[PDB]
Amino acid sequence: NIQVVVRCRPFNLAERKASAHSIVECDPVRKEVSVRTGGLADKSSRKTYTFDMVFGASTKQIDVYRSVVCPILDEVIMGYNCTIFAYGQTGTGKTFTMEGERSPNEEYTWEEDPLAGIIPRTLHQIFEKLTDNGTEFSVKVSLLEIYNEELFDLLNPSSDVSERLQMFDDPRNKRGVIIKGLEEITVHNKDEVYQILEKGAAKRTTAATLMNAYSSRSHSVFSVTIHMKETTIDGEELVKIGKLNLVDLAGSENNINQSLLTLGRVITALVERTPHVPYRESKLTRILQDSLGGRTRTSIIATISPASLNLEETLSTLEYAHRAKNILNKPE
Ligand SMILES: Nc1ncnc2c1ncn2[C@@H]1O[C@H](COP(=O)(O)OP(=O)(O)O)[C@@H](O)[C@H]1O
Ligand SMILES: CCOC(=O)C1=C(C)NC(=S)N[C@H]1c1cccc(O)c1
Ligand SMILES: [Mg+2]
Repeated sequence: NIQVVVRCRPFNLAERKASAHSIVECDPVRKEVSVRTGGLADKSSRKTYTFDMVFGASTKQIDVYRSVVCPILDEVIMGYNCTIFAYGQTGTGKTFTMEGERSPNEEYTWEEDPLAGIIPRTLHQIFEKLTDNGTEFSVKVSLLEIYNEELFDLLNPSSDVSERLQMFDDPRNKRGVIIKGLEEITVHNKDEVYQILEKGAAKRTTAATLMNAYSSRSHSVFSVTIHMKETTIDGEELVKIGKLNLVDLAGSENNINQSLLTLGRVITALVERTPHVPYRESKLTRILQDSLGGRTRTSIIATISPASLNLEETLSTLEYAHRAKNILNKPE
């Protein structure tokens, strides 16, 4: 089964002043998420769900990485393909979890910033883990985004944010596709990571100015490919290639996101073991087909809010994530 975890965001200053009380309770020991759906103080009703891991509002970035990503990166380094999806309503922490932010007032360098998310921590760790273990390696990254079923390359420095990419089936891969023009940037060392990320961020700002609700309606796929070569004591070369897809999905809240709709239908088809799985019905599911009931080790981080105002969407997200737990994958 694929791994499904839940992360609740902490209250913001506005909610803090309103003396808001959380309707979400996370028990890491029991690995459960309990939501107050009604009831008055001394008695109420609740909805509880169990997941592989649960992270409360106070969970720090480093702990999400240690608990969820560390094991996944080790697998990527073993030469397997892995994917991590961030799913949930806009404003619940998908981007904070997948990307992170900078601590205010330049208190920390990017490498030591406690607010850094999965992407920067992962890139930094790859270089650390392969510092001198005898494995020669190269790291390449790409950032593909889907908006209104159109494809954009956020790491191409010479292309206009208006330029769309074309997708084709891979002749030498039945369930694979080729994204013509998608640029792969080589990360030569840890000291090249931040600037590369900043460039993509700058280009996304241009995208936001041009496309409506870009940050919430778009799907982003940040891919890291590690080509590795080991040489045995007898001179033989051992090759392994690991790939990690870090996906920040469009907000799940209740116009017409074909890829988001298709992702849900694919999950339903997989869990209900229906013969036909509609992978080809959206660009997102075609690109990530192997991550959904395929040979890629997949994990989903469902993000929720502690505010009573978001009760309906929170329950929807939990029900969606809990169902996804039934998806079966077959690693390499
Ligand atoms: N774990 C967290 N700790 C501190 N702040 C968080 C956390 N998660 C989310 N936030 C804050 O909550 C807001 C949620 O925004 P964001 O990450 O962009 O959500 P989304 O991508 O799901 O729309 C941001 O301002 C972010 O800084
Ligand atoms: C200009 C600020 O940029 C950022 O915060 C980030 C960018 C560009 N890209 C990603 S994936 N994550 C953010 C990030 C990167 C490194 C350390 C951090 O603490 C936060
Ligand atoms: Mg976001």
